[PDB]
Parts: sequence; structure tokens; C-alpha cells
Amino acid sequence: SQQVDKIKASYPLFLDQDYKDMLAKKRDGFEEKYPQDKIDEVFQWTTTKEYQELNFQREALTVNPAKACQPLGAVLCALGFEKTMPYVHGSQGCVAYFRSYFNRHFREPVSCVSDSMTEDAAVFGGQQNMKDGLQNCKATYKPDMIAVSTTCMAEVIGDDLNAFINNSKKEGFIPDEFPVPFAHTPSFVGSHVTGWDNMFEGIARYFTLKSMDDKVVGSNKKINIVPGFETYLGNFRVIKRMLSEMGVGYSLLSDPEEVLDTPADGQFRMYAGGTTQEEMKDAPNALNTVLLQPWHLEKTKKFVEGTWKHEVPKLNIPMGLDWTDEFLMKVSEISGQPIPASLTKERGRLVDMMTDSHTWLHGKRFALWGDPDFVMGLVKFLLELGCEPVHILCHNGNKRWKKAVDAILAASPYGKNATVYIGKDLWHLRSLVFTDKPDFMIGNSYGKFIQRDTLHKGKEFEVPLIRIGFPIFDRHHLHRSTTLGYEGAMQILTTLVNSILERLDEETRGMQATDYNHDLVR
Amino acid sequence: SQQVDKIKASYPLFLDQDYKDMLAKKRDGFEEKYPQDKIDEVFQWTTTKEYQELNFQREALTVNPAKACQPLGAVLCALGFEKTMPYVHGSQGCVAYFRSYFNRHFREPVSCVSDSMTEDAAVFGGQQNMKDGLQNCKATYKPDMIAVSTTCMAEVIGDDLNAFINNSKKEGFIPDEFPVPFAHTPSFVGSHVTGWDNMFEGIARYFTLKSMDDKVVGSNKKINIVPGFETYLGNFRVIKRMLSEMGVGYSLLSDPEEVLDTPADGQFRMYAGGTTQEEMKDAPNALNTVLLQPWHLEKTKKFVEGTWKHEVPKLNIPMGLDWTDEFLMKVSEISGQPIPASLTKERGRLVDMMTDSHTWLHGKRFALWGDPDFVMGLVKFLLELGCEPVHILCHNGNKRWKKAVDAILAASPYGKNATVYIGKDLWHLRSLVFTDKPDFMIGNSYGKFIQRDTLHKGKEFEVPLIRIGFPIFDRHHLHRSTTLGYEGAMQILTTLVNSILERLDEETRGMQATDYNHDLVR
Amino acid sequence: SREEVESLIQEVLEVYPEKARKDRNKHLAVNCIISNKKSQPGLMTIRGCAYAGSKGVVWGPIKDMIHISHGPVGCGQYSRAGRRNYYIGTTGVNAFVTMNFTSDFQEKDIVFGGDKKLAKLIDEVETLFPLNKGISVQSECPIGLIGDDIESVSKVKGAELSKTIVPVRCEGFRGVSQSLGQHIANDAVRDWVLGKRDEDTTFASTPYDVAIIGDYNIGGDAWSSRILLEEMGLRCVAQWSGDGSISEIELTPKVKLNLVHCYRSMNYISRHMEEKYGIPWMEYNFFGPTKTIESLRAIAAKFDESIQKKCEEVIAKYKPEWEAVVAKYRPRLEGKRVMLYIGGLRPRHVIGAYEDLGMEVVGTGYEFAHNDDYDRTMKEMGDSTLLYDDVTGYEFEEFVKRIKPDLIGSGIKEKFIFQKMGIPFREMHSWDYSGPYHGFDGFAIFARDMDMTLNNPCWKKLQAPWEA
Amino acid sequence: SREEVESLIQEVLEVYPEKARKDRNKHLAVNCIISNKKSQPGLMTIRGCAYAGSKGVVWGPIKDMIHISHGPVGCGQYSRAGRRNYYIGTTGVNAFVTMNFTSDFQEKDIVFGGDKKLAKLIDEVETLFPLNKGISVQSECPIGLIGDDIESVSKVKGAELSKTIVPVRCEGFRGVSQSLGQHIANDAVRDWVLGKRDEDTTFASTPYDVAIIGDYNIGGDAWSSRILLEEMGLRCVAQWSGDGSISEIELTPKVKLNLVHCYRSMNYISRHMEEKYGIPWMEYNFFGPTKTIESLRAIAAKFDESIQKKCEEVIAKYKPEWEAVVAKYRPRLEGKRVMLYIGGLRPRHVIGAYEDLGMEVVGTGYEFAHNDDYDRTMKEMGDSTLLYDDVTGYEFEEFVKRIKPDLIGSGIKEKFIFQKMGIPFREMHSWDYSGPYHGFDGFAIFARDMDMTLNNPCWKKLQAPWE
Ligand code: CFM
Ligand code: CFM
Ligand SMILES: [Ca+2]
Ligand SMILES: [Ca+2]
Repeated sequence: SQQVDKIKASYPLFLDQDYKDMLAKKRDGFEEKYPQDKIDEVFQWTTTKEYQELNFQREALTVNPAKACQPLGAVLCALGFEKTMPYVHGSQGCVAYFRSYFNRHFREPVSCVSDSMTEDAAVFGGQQNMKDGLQNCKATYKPDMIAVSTTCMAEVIGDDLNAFINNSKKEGFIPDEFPVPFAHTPSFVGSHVTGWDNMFEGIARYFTLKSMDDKVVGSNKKINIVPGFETYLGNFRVIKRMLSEMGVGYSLLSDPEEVLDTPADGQFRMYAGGTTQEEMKDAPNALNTVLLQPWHLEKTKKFVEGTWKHEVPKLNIPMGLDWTDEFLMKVSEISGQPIPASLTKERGRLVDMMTDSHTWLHGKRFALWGDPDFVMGLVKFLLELGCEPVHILCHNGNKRWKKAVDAILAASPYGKNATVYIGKDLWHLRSLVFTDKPDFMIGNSYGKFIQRDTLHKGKEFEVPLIRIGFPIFDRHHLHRSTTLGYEGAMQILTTLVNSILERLDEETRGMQATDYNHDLVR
Repeated sequence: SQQVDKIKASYPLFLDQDYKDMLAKKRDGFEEKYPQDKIDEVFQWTTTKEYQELNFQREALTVNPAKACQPLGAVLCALGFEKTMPYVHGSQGCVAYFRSYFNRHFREPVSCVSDSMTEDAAVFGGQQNMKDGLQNCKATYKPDMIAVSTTCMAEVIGDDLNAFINNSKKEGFIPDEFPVPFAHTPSFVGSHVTGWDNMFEGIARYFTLKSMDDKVVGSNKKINIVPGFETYLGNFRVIKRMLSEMGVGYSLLSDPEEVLDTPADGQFRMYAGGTTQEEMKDAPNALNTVLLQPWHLEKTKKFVEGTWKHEVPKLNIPMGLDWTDEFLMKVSEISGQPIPASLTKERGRLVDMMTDSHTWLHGKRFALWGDPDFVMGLVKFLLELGCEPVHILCHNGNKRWKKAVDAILAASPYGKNATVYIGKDLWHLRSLVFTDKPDFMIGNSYGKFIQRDTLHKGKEFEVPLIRIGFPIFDRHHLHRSTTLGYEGAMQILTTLVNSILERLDEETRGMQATDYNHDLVR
Repeated sequence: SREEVESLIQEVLEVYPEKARKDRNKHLAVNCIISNKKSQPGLMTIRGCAYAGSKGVVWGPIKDMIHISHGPVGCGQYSRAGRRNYYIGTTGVNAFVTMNFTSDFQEKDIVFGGDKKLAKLIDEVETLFPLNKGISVQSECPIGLIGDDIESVSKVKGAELSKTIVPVRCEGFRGVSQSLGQHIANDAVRDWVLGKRDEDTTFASTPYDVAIIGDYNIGGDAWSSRILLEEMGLRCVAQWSGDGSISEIELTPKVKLNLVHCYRSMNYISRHMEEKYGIPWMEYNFFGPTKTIESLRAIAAKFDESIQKKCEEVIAKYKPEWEAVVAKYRPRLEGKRVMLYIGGLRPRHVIGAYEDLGMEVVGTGYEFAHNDDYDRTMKEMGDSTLLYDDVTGYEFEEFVKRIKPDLIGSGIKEKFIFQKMGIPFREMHSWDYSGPYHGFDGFAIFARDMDMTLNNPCWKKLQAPWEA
Repeated sequence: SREEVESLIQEVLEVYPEKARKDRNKHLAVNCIISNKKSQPGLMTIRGCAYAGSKGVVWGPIKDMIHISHGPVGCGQYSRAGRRNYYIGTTGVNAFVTMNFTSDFQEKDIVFGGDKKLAKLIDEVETLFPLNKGISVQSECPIGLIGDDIESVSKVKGAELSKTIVPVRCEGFRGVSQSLGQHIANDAVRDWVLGKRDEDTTFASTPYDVAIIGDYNIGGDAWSSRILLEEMGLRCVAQWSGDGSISEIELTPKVKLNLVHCYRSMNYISRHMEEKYGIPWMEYNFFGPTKTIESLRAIAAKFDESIQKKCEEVIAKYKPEWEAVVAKYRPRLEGKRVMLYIGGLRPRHVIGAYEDLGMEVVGTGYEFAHNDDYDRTMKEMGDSTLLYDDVTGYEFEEFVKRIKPDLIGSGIKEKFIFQKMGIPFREMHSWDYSGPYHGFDGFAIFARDMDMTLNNPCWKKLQAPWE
């Protein structure tokens, strides 16, 4: 049943008695469900220290990964360029998944094509798919550039992307100097961040490699900024803002902030903004290149240092107070531009916010996960706030990264109870938040299932999620926010302190039980 | 007891058994407490429709007011001017309260003085307090201006501010053309918004009234913007930003955004920024004056139209889509400046956000309170989102305001279940959210006590608070946000949709009970 | 106008190269068309792969089994909890639908083969999730290409542990769409699960045993179907895939009738259970009053008079309820034109429900459907309305531009495109996180959802007042 | 350093006019001083009014009574839930501390008088909040100036309804600080509440009855005191104001001893209960181990050997616990210099606790305290340390600038000033939303809190690496 003035969606409709009895009849008659007392027993075993030991002995089974595959990254890299079609040579199912994955995070159109390699291509190569694929794409969607990457199918059968693209230009399927940069992006090597790096390095080689003798380092007086896999509109926007505040000439290489936020005004814009091909060709003339997320931009670093002959600064991700300072100061001495009063003030307002909030932040324990640079910048900023980053998880982290983060933990008294875990996943982390319960978790939406697992043990054991990362699918418009700079540090500080105060109000909202501490002023 | 590695503050320390028994012994031995069963009975009566009828028959008793007194406003008005000491002639207890009240909202220094009128002044006037008060203040705190208002004590015994200030100039306590604008701000007439208006009108008269024959309307080619009682840093900042985006010459008259947000850099800055005296003297030369919050700026409107001869546009508060449009278009035709592509885009991104979020917002029921212009702009924007503003409370609203809001409710299908309540307070509203339960409340921190009252009845009856307003004392740094413009509409839309989705996750976080709707993607 | 439509198709197709133009002309019709082959390269097909058809729709929803996306990390991630195939359970203990179990292939596994890694993965699954009642291993592309034999691993390990381990060779390169993956998944149930209780005679059947076949309980869809069928006196032994257990699948050979909702994904096994076990099967439609009523009457006609009486009693109970829904919402939606695009059942099936709210469906089309689906569509759609098979991104944008519909009902990769164009949009896959849309009190939810989006305030606001 | 301090005072005072200079010189001393008179006009005094002293500190905390801020809307708002005087109850039903009941004066009430409006307000209070056990009517400035007689209204209405209605003439113009309001509030309890059970002999007393007088349970402060006194065998009949009920106040004439924590706010009624009822009273200090221990020993010495034994057992139980606190935090805070400024007890009382963490209090001062508080302070403070009575905003800023302390402990109107100067700050009023700070469990929180703020990472980053 249904009352037409108060219509019930799935929740709370299946809580009505005739539904509740119906599901009870289904379970009992046909499911051969385990006894509830046994389900409880096994649940309580999943929370133990004994289970956690067996959980970290896993060698073959990954459960609830906190990473994606290489071509996802290559698409986001590609969307950052002017009137560019991301194109992933291989299987079409992949492209439907990368588009959906990003559609749900940004709540926007994500344009990307496939050349639809079937079984026939497996035995005879995807060569004709590259030829037809690029021709149809060029004509149907009118792109000034097409950036090709690959899915596992195309990688396992070893399609030479380079040859396939050169033969489609020769046979006249696409114009001979129609831009088709490529990258082999195998899903089984690394992760999505590796695919962003590979794609960028491929586009940089396409506009640069065969034209270097013409280039002089520093002649355009600009600094190139390579963003990395970035899924916050506010991070692209804040880097630009601050550089413009300083009056620093820059070139953001791969900039998707316009395509990923077009206006609803009666028309769909497949393409919008992005880094021009002219900025990519003139990029060797920059004074230098800054890598905003260096731990997943290693291939790019070797190409900009090796072919462009730039002396890439040893800068961490500009997250938190110290690393945003270090960033602005490097930018100040490369460009010779002084840091304006506005950024010196914004730094001071951030430090003011830190001093106003430290009593609630101090000693707070966090479990957190994400991509390598995001995780170390979040760890640094938590140490600056006087918080303890107890469980640091980075599934796609490497050994050198782990050593760089254990080193920054070692230098702080707030990193004494902290451990960095690389190659481990969210089922691993589900155990660490049970056996060494933190106060909160900072992570993506996949963390909501860890939070309901901790509430099932009980309220005292519940560890709330604070959504900062990728993907955030269960909340609206948080892709618009900022995690970098002073701006970004102000937003994270306000989220961390207010999540804490929210949980205190929740724990003290009980009449004559706990509300003696339900303070008006905090 | 106490474990030194895990120290417990009031919560959860008094939940320990020896404390719990101790309090039980106190209650039973000496409190002569009502039987718990009787407390429950009376609580359930406070939630009924019968109680609500008796609650609205109140003529003499105000419980939990949603307004403050006139001089509070006058201080915030005054802080907006360059190197100005707010000074409140009368009692000193007042000034300790206005300073504290604002200190806790902004988490900043709030500088303001009193001339400490005692009982002696009651029988012989506060004349000497004005003389000494202004002299000491001028010399100790070095202000370029002192803006005098009054507390009830000084109003009831009828101290002539004007005479008292003229006699202190004559006797040589302060220089003869040291700026001392004044306003009689009686706590028993109107509210804090009335005191902002009175103060502004007094400062405008001080720099203008005796020098009008020199002034030509439109000669400086600027538009004056009077903000009103404004306690969000982002509202001052967004008005300025948009006007500068348009390349519109403006003069924000009363601008406290710098004093209320100075940097923590090793020094305290008593004064910072603000509207110069030169902008106030040259203000009649503006093309016009826009009143951002017109329903509490009536005295000011009469002075700018009557003495400055400006034709003040009939503009509502620029909140929501329609009224920010109407604002920019008036500014476009007064200044003759076109609306730039950047604001047309920002409008489109806001409409895009509206279309992405409407499924969660539609039909959502709200109880809300606040100052008159804030409430009608929030009501308009909720109607634009497809939400129902069911209980509209404005304690300091007047009859004409109520008719203007019933008129905007009448024009929408989402205002059919809505009622506007003026002169009523938060104990009145506590009943309306019990008997005609909304989904959420949008209001200040005093609303947290309504939320714990609704949870006491039960979880099904709980109405969550969404903190938008003044004062917000139990959360950190929300005074930095924005409620005006497209920016402001984007922030409210994101808070409203995410509060809704948070509550859905909370209601569906129960294992094998309600988690069948604990969706990853929403 | 049939010539406006005829001329439209032709115009859109001129932007193509030649073999694209010829092939797409065959896949666009005014209501005669060819269907289910390949997608044309570089044209932004909305279609998924055979893996999505197997793991995403048939296997994934089976509650008390652990499904292993065998391959790299991508597929398992993107498909983790993307489809709302609802279930009752304790996830991670006895139920596992929203978790991602993967073999996470690295280069050593590609080079050497992933079968020893799979064998150890199965043991790990058994020590950490003891209460699973079975395991599937869903092959992603690499598995078939590198020549792994997951069948060997499944038999040796399945015997060793006395557990059902189903190998599914649903590699995304296989087939042309999600469709083949559905087929591969049906045959995987036939060969490794359905026949398990052919010896067992201890299930106490009744004359009224039935099974819901091909309802994946999107937003509770199957629960809203089942309640109605059981109020009518019938007993639902099984629910296929949506909130389904392995023992219900194993028990489905004991029913008297199989009720096929989704024909494209479940016709294969329905034909097999009628061959091997003699169980008759029928297609029904639980979208909107009209269709739920004719379906309830037709299912009841297969039994005796006591089920036909209970049928008419059930129709009588819900008749005040759906009549209030049309009384409220049909005035609000009358004459509004809907353009649709989903996968293999819904393009045809929801039309009834739109018509019960006085809406006209002016265009519909399938991603991965066959010709027997397009023969079923013909009858449901009106004259001169547009049909489109495996529509390209370009094409759907160009058809909407011209046709100017009041509502578009498609997937997530289409949603934000049309909202930017000012066209109201409802997802007809995930139901836009709403639903159930099946039965009578899913019609209530359907109807208010089309109304809230079509007559929403935001649509009148897409142009700035200074642009006019 | 006594001449540096002597010279400091003189330098700060040169920015003043003449009668300000003369008056403020009298209110600044190197450890005699004059105290408790008026504030000088226009000098940004930190002091509140007599209303704050009555409604805010004495009356407001009384749990099962409704307190009416009689006047305009301001006072009741600014003081609504500003002080954390903790209680157990069901607010709006039987308990009311965090609610704002006000008569909200409009111009008709100023012109005609607010006594008929008060009479109807009392009836409304009775129909809507039936379970209140009494009503106070806290006068704001206008009430006394317009010549209202709230006493008449209280007697006629109190008789009519057989309910205790206390009129308190605590108008903010009255007195020079919050101090007079405390006095007015003590006399208001004396005249309208305390004597109610003088006839009643049915309370079964014991030789160990005591009352906590002047602990306002800031953050649970009184609860942390009470537990210790009751573990020592004593029975706490009353808690004055903090989590206090009206019947506990009415029962306080039945105790054997009154334990005065806050002397400045409760000495008045303590002297009266010793005159009228013969109940002896004593001052104690429950800030830090040293002081809680000497206090527990001194209170126990007023009774027999079984309370002195229980005293030593209680000292023994908590001794491992506070020794772990000093072992953890005293290494972290040793030799750090603290400058203080609160109102009328805490400037003197918390010194002990700071010294137990090896901290030196180099400056302290009171807002509204009298000379008998400054005679008590002398002994606690060291040589050549700075004393300041009713310090001006200018003065406190200038003293800190020079003296350069490691920690400042003051109120909310001071907090954000010093944090901008790079000086660590702890509120010594609201405890910065932490507490309890009384007793042994309170020492652990106090010590945790001075540490978290003085050695916070943020203080090393007040300056930009480029300037
Ligand atoms: S697109 Fe159904 S044949 Fe299959 S996920 Fe949707 S129109 Fe599928 S009805 Fe079903 S629950 Fe589906 S909505 Fe057949 S199961 S491969 Mo995308
Ligand atoms: S400023 Fe206490 S004499 Fe009074 S509110 Fe604080 S130093 Fe008061 S100890 Fe007390 S709980 Fe106080 S902290 Fe006497 S009650 S008028 Mo502001
Ligand atoms: Ca969007
Ligand atoms: Ca601050």
C-alpha cells in the first residue's frame, strides 16, 4: 500500500508490516539463510585482532580496492586539453565505465570514445578499428585533437599504437597533421594515476620531441604547472588564482575545469576551455615546470628534465601551511615575483583559524586513504593541526613513498602512533578501524560501508566518515571544493573541526542523559 | 577516577559509574525532583496541539527570542568604518555583552567602549561620562572617529546625546572637529537591526547634512551599497567581487570585513580597513544608493532619498536566482555597465547545480527563522529550489513585511502550506515543528535546543538543524561563508542537499534493517 | 510527421563517413530495423561489455555468493555498487553484493597466467568469508586472451572444498554488447548451479509455485512485484538475481510456472527449464496499472478459480490507490512527450505506465536488444514515432534537438547532457535513486518522480533575463 | 626585576589624560593596591554589570526555577547559555537553565510601567511550564529607573499562586561591577528563599552534613568536588547555584558546615547563615593536587577521626592518578610563565595548580574583586610580580608586550587578541569548553589543556618564511 499525499520511496516503504512479513517469508522458505546468531558470531570475529592477522596474510585476494585502472587517468588528463576527444583504443565496455565513474563524481557530461574492439580484433589486431575509429570520431564530434590510450585487451595482444596511428594518416582516414598523441596505458601496471602520467608524457612528446633545437629555456618567462589526476575544480582554480595574484606568468598543462563545469543555459557544450596546443608547443620555453603531484608524475619529470632541460624543483604537493609556503616561495624565486600582501594575509587568516580551532583538533585520531600525494599532504596538514594520522592507507603507494611519509611522521610527535600501509585495501582498513579505533576516517564514498560496519558493532565503536577524495558519489557538489593552498587548508580545517563538533552534539543530544554538555558555545 | 593516557573531559567523565551513582544520590536526597513519569507526561503535553494553542495565547512572556537589542546593531555598523571606536553611552555591562556576543560568532577581537554610567548618572545625567569618556577613548585607543549609541539606562533618563557631545567639544575634552556621530538606540524599540539603521543614518547625517549645496548626483559615477546588519564575511566580499567583475564603481558604506578577519601574524590590529570618512562625505555624489537589506534600513532610505536626492531602486535582498539577477540588472542600468560573461556563467553554473540536485530538494519542508531580509531571501530561494517553507518565523518582523512574504508565497505552489509568523519566538516554533513536523530547520545555534527536544520524543520526530544565520556559536568558521549572490545560493544549495543526504545515510546505516537503501551513488 | 522523421534520420547521418552512414541507417527506423550486431568505432556508443551483462546484471545480485572480477582492478571498481539491485543481508558476513572481490592482475599474472593466483584467492575467500554459499569467477578481457583455464581451477577447487565455484567466461571483448554476457551468465547457471537438486525430491511443492525470472530488484522492484503475486495466492519460490540466494536458483526447477519480466536477459534459461523440466513460462509487465492488471489476470488464468478470485480481490484493493495517483498526476503530465533510451526491456515496457499518465512516448530505443525485442516494441509504439538501435551520442543529441520532448528517460551518461539543454531528465536505469517502479505502489513513486522533474521550477530558469 | 615593573606601570599610564592616570596608578601594583570602585569612562573595561552578577552567576544556575530577565531583549540574549553552569534535567519541562525567559520591554512598557505585564507573564509561565518550583525576576536597568515595584507583584502573585517568586533588583546601573549583583542576589536568597524551612524539623540530618557554597559547576567543576567530599564520608546536602535546586537552597540551614569555594560571590550569605543558624564556614581550594589535598585535610579536621581516615584513604587512591599527570605534563610546562586576568576568585585560586605543573604565574588580576581578595592574593603570588585591578584593554595589551608570557589565561573578550600576538591562550572562565578543572580528575584535564595550547604546533608558524 501507498497513501497518495505521503508517497514512500524504497526507504521507508519496505519497512511497512506487509513487506516486512513478506521478506521474512522469503528468507525462511527459500534462502536457507545462516542462523542470525551465527551471522553475529562471524561479524564479531571480523572485528577481531585474530581476523586482522588473517586479513593481512592475503596475497591473492584484494577486497574493496582504493584505486582504479590506468586509462581512467588518461581520460581525465585528455579532457584537460582544448577541443580534445579522449579516445581509448580497445574495448568499449571500458569507456562506458570511465564515463559513468566520472559522470557520478562531477555530475557532468564526460565525453570519451572507444574504437570498439571485438573478438575479431583479438586474433587479427585492432588496426582497422584505429583507422575507422579516428576517422569517424574526427568527423562526428569535430575535435581539434584526439588523445589515444589503451584498455587491457589492446595491451595483452600488443597493438602498436604508433604504427596504427601512422597507417591511418597514410591511408587518409585522418589528416596527416591532425593531432593524435598516444600512450600505452595497461590496466595491470600501476593505477589510474600512472595512466594520467603516461598520457601527459605522450602529449608532451607529441608537441615537443621533434622540435627542441628551436627552444630556449626561460624565453616565454612563464612557469608550467602540471596538475596530475585532480578531481576538485577548486584545486585547478586556486593554483591559477594565487599565481595571478602574484602576477606570475603560468601555463596550466591539462586544465579540465571548464569542461567539467559548463553552465546549464539551454545548450550542451561537448568542449570547453582547456590547455591549447600552442601552450603545449611553447612549453619548453618556460623558466621551469612545477609538478603539483610529483609521486605520480615520474615519467613526466624525466621527460621535462631530460628533453626540455628544466630543473624541476623538489616540491611536495602544496597542501597544508608549510608546503603551500614552500610552493609560493619557489614560484617567487623562479619567476622573481614577490609574494603579494594578499597571500601573506590569507596565510595569516589560515594560521588564525588554526589557533581558534586547535582545542578541538588536538590529539584527534584519523584513518585515511587516497592517492599518494593527496595522502601525504593530508598527513602533513593533520600533523600541523596537532592531529594523529593513525592509519595511513595508499593502495597504489610504492616503497619510496612509504619511506618519505614515515620520514615526515618521524619528525612530528603526532606521528608516533602512525603506520603507513601500501598495497593494502579498504577491507584491510576495516580491521584497523576496529582493532585500533580512530575518531574519524577521511576518505572517499567507499568508506561509508566501513562506517556502517563499525556502527553494527555498536555506537561506541562507530567511526564517522569525512568525505575528502575521489570518488564522492553519495553527496552533491563536493567536487567543487578545494584541498590545495591556504584556501584548501581552510576548507579541510573547517570540515575536520565541524565534523568533530557535530559528533559531540550527537553524543550529547540526549535529554537528562548526556545533554549536560550540549553547549550553545563551543 | 582518571586514566592519564585517555583523559576524559565533562563528557564522557560523568557517565562513569561512581559519578552516575553520586548524581542519583543528589537528586534523591535533596532535589525533591518531580517523578520521571510526570516529567515525561508534561514533556508529551509540551508537544501537543493543545499546548501549542496555549503557547500562542502568550501576551507578556517571550521565551527564547530570535532577536537582540538595538545597540548591538549600532556596534556592528560602527566597526565598518575606518579607525572608528564604537562607543555606547550608558551602562558598561552592555558593552561587555555585545563584545562577547560578537567575539563568539566571529571568533575575533571586537573592540567597543562604554562610558560607564553608574547610579549617580541616573539622578544627574551622564554628561560628565560623555566628556571624560570621549577624551580617554580618543587618547588611549587613538581612533579617527568615535560612533556613539546608547543603552536603555541613558534612554530612559533622556540624556541628550547631541548636547552632551557639543559640550565636550566646547570644554576641550575632544577637538572641535573630531568626528563623533551619534544615534539614540533604545533597546525597547525594535531590535538590533533597528540599531544598525539608526547608527548608519546618524553617521550619514554627520558627514552630509550641513554640506549638500556642493553636491551633484552622479558626479563621482559610483553607486553606494549599504549592507545592513551583516554577519557573514562572504556577503561583504561577494558584493564587492561582483561589482568589480562588472567594472562598477562602488562605495560600500560600512564595511567590517577586514577588522573582523585580521591575520594572526604576531600582532593585534585594533583597527583594519573600513569605509573612510571621505567615502561618506562624497557619498551624495553617487548615481544612486542600493540598500542590500531594505526592510531594516527604512530610516536610511528616507535620508538618502530626502537629503541626498537619490532614487533608491525597489530591490529585494540579492538572495537566490531571481533577486541576484534583478540586483545585477539594476546595477547594470544605473552604472550603464554590461553584466560580464563571468557572472552570466556563474548564474548558469548555479542553474546547473539546481538541475543536478532538484530530486532531493523537491517537496522538502522547512521551519526557518532570522532577520527580515535574510528570511524573505531564504524563503524565495527555497521556493526556487522546489522546497516548501512551511514555518517562517521572524520575531522582529512587521505587518508590512509579513504581507510582502505572504505575497511571494502566494505566487508559488510551494508556498501553499506556508505561514509567516511575526512577533513569535523560538518556543512558539518548538511547537510548530512538533505539531506540523518539517524535515529540517534553517536557523542559528539556538535551534540546537529545538532539535534535542524533538529527538527526545523520538528519532521519527527529530527535526535536524541546518545552521544558517546569526549567532552561530557551536560550529567553527561558518561566519566566513556566503548567503548572497549566485555564490551564496550555491553554498546554501550544497548545504541543503547534503544535509538531506546525510540524514538519508543516517536513516539507512542499519545492517540488514535499513541499509538496503545505503546507496554508494546518490 | 512521417516525412519530417524520415528526413531527420537522413540529415543527422550526413556528418558520418560512408560505412558508418550505411550501418547507422540500418539502425534507425520510423515505426523496420536491424539490431544486435557491432558498434561503429569512434562514435560514442552508450553500450557496455559482456562483463557488465554477467557480473553487473545476472551474477552480481546473488546475495550469498562471492563474485570475483578476475582481472585488473578497473572493472570491479567501476561496477562496485553502481546498480541498485536491492537485498536483505549482513554485507561482508553472509551477504556480499556491494563489495568488490577482485584478483587485481599485475604484470606477473598477465605473463605467467592467473590460475595459481585464482586458486589461492579461493582459499583466502574461504578463510575470511566462511559463510559464503558459493563463488563465481567473472572473467574480464585478459583471462581469455592469455589462455587461462578457470574451469580447471573451479572444478579442482570446487571438489577440494565441496563448494560451488562457477566459472563465467564473460570477457568484455566477447560479443558486441552486454547481451552476450547475459547469455554466458545464463549458460553458466545452467551448467554449474541449476541442476544441483535434480536428484533431491524433498522440497514440498504446491500447485501455486512460481518464480520471478529476470527482475533484478532495482530500488525494490521485485519486492513490489512479489507482494502482489503472493496476495493473489501464488508462492514465489525464486527471485532471479535481485535479492536472490543460490538455494532459490537451485529450487527453481520445482516451480509450476516461470514468470519472465526481462525477456532479453532471461529467455535463454526459461527455454532451457521448459525443455529439461517441462516448466511453462510467460512474459508479464508490471509497469503501471493497466499492465500490472492485465498481467495479474493472465498469470491467474494459468491456475484455477481461487487464484482468479484472489486476483480480482487484489485488483480491487489497489484500485482506489492507483486511481488517486492518476487523479493527482495525470492532469499534471497529460500530453507531455517522452523520448526514451535504455538497454533491453525497459524501452518497450514502461510505455504502458507513461500512457496511464496520459503521456505520449514519441521515441524509444535499445542499447543491446535483439530483433525479437523490436517485434515486441512495434505494437506498443504509435505511428511515425522514432526507433533507434545502439544510438550514438551525436544522434541522440540531434534527435532531441529537433523532436523537442518534454521528458528524456535514459542512463547516467546521458543525464547531464539533456539537463544542460533544458530538457527534463529521469534515469530509467537507476530510477534516479528512487523506485520501486514495479507494481501498484511503485506506480505511485514513478508518477510523482516524472512530475517532480518535468514540472520542476528550475526548467523555467535556464536563460538569463538579460539574454532575451 | 622590581624597577622594570615599576617603570612599566608608569610608561603605560602616560597615554592617558590626567584623572585617568591618577586613578589607574592606584589600581596597578607590584607585589598594595585599591580595588572595587568605578571604571574609568571610554577605557575598555573587561567588567560586566550587576545583572550579570545576579542572573548570570547566582540565580541563573538554579535548575528547577524560571529566571525572568525583566527588561528589553538584549541582556537575556547575550547571557543565554553563555556560562557553562552544568546541570542534570529535562530543559523546558522540569529544568530551565539554558532557556531565555524575558519580559521583552517595548516603548509602552517603559512609558506605563512593566508591572501589569509582569503579573500576566507570571501566569503564562505557570500555564506553560507547570513543573517549575519557583520564579525569579531579574531586573535589567529600566525597571529601577521607571519606578516599578516588582516586590509588590512578587508578593501578590506569589500569594495568589502559592509559589516562591523572588524579586531581584540587580539593575546593571547599580554598583560598579558584577560584584554588587552577587551581593544583591545573596540578599535576595536570604529574604525570599533560605528561611522557608526554619519551622520544618523533618529533615533527617547527620554529623557530616555540608554544603558546597559558591561552586557554579563550570564544566562539571562542582561534581568533581562533591565526589571527593562524599568519598571522604561527608554528605553534600547543597550545591550553591551550579546544578542546584531550590529545595537544596532551602535545606542549607540544616548542614553542619558551609564550604565556601568562591569567597567573593558567597561570603555574604555564609556570614548570614553563621549569624542566624550558627553554621560555621570555611574557605577551601580545589585547584590542583597540593590545594585539593590541604583542603581535604582541613575540612576533615573539622569532623572526627573517621573522616580524617577516609580523607587519607581518598588522598591515597588519587595519588597514583595525579602523579601520572604531573609526570606527563610537568616536564612539558616547567618554567613557563603565566599571566592571568579573571574576575573575583580564580586570579588567586588557580596559582596552586599552575605551580604543581612547575609554572610561574608572573602577573594576575581581578575584574571586580575587593581588597579582602587582594589580601588573599599577596601570599600566593611571588615577589615583584604584577598585580592589576580592573585592567584596561590598553594596559593588558601593553603588559603582555613587555613581560612576554608563555601563556595568558583570561576571558573571551581577550582570547583572540593574544592569539594574534603569538601568545598561547586559555580561557579561565569557560575553560575553553573543556573542564572540569576542580578536584583530582579536574587536574588531569587542566594539565592536558595547558599543554595542548602552550606546546601546540601552530604557535611556531605566526610568521611567514619571507616576513
Ligand atoms: S540496461 Fe533492462 S535488459 Fe538488462 S542494468 Fe536496463 S533496460 Fe541493464 S531490464 Fe535490467 S535492471 Fe537494468 S536498467 Fe533486463 S536485466 S543489462 Mo541498465
Ligand atoms: S568572572 Fe569567579 S568570582 Fe564569579 S562567571 Fe569568574 S573568576 Fe564570574 S569563581 Fe565564578 S564561575 Fe565565573 S569565571 Fe566566583 S562566581 S562572577 Mo567568569
Ligand atoms: Ca552538472
Ligand atoms: Ca579569529
